[PDB]
Amino acid sequence: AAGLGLEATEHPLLATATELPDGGYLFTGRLALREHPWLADHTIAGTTIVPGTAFVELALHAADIAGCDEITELVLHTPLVLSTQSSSLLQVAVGPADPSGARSLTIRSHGEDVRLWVEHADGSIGPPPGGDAWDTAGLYARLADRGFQYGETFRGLRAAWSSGEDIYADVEVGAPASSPKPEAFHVHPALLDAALHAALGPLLDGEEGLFLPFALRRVRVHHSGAKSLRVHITPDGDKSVSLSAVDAAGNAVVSVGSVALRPVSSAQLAAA
Amino acid sequence: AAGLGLEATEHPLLATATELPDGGYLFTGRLALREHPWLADHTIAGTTIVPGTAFVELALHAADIAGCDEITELVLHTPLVLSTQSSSLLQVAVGPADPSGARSLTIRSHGEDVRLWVEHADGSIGPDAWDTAGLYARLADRGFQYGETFRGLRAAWSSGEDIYADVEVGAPASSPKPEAFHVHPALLDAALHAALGPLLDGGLFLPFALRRVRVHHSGAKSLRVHITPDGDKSVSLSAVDAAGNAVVSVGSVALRPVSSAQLAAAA
Repeated sequence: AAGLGLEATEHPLLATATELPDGGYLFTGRLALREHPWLADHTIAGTTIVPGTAFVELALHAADIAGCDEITELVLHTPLVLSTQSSSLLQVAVGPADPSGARSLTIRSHGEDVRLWVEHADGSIGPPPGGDAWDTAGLYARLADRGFQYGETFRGLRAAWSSGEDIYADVEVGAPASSPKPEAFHVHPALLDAALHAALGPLLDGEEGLFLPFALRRVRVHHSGAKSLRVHITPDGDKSVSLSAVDAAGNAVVSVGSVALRPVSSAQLAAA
Repeated sequence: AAGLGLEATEHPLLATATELPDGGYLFTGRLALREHPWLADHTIAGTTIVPGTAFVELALHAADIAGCDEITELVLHTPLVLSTQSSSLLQVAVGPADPSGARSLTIRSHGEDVRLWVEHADGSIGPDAWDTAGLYARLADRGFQYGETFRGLRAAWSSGEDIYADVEVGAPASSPKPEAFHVHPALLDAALHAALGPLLDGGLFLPFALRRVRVHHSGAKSLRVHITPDGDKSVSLSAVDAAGNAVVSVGSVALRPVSSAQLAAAA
């Protein structure tokens, strides 16, 4: 990294971080399924793709290095498809600060011997009683039948109850010995994704096909490295939920103003 | 480079090139005297510093990658001091294009385990026979300690206010080949050694500002150079290669005094 004229960063998905003269930042890394076999456990209708929560994690790292408290808003566009035969240059770009302190943010990649960048995300950064217990293995079976083919690392929903319109979930990182440890991330993408698996129950209930995250608002992490979470999920309008989470000692870890889901065609994914 | 998530570039002083989402570019490289011993031959008053013409070269590479014909203006500020015990992260940043196609350019560095960037240059890009060994001896006595790679002025004549110079890269096997550069910094710098002659008769003088640098063919191995005055301590120049093809021209080069104390401060 120094050998190429750049400053290193410590993160499981990014190798470099540099502040540019205009006050913006660039982060870069190599993304290959062979170096990150845990990502193989996030497969949707036959296609292995970087989860939305991983793009969230990347933005959290940028937020942290640039001094911002919040991902204000993030929207996902074209997916990033991983396979064992391929590998991608991955980049996060952050603009300079507004007078209010807000910065644009973008995440993009391209195949190792391909020229054209593909934009996967953009957005901005700146300033339990009497509830019916769920059969979570049963939830994962039904999700699998719809195309959510979560391998061991992404089957992190251990337990769940609902009361009224709300859901409470215990999540943990599935198959620990098979990812980088959750202590190495702002929030392990499998942990945060497993927190959404519960929400998929009611949200898919009388629905045809697949629904994935496409937009998040007000993501604020208060402590990095949580290994597990107790999660309060509440509805937020149609196909949206919000959530709030403490760790096993009750310290507040992360909150999400809003996560919006949308229908995706499996054929679009096979194409990407 | 690919291993860190970046696109490589082929250049002797830069390892990477990336286009940023805003249409700007970033180039990076590591700069260590131990990997580039030819740069030890550019020493001024005891302090080894990257020559002005190397900053010009860096801009030329940026210009080329970004589709600009010309360095419109370039100004040097703090020098970049090299030593055998040190190494610098080097960075060239280019802004997005104007409607006219003009882009800002900045060059900066910082020591490998130091936090603060130092800006070395900024600007914009867009659309009678002489005894030369005698010249070098006098220049050495004043503090211009050019080693072999930078003693590239082979011959020179003046007529009227104008100067004509044959330059080559000194000690070729000890720098990267001139083919690998837009214009080998030693070649271009030797072209200025001649202009130091008349100037230093009326301390130490280095380039501080350049205007309208356009290269017409990259990779020249030697040059015949026409130098003309352009106001006081400024010259302009024009250069063809050994076959008479036009290689490079410079609207203006301004020189300024530098004190060994300023150099110690930069170190």
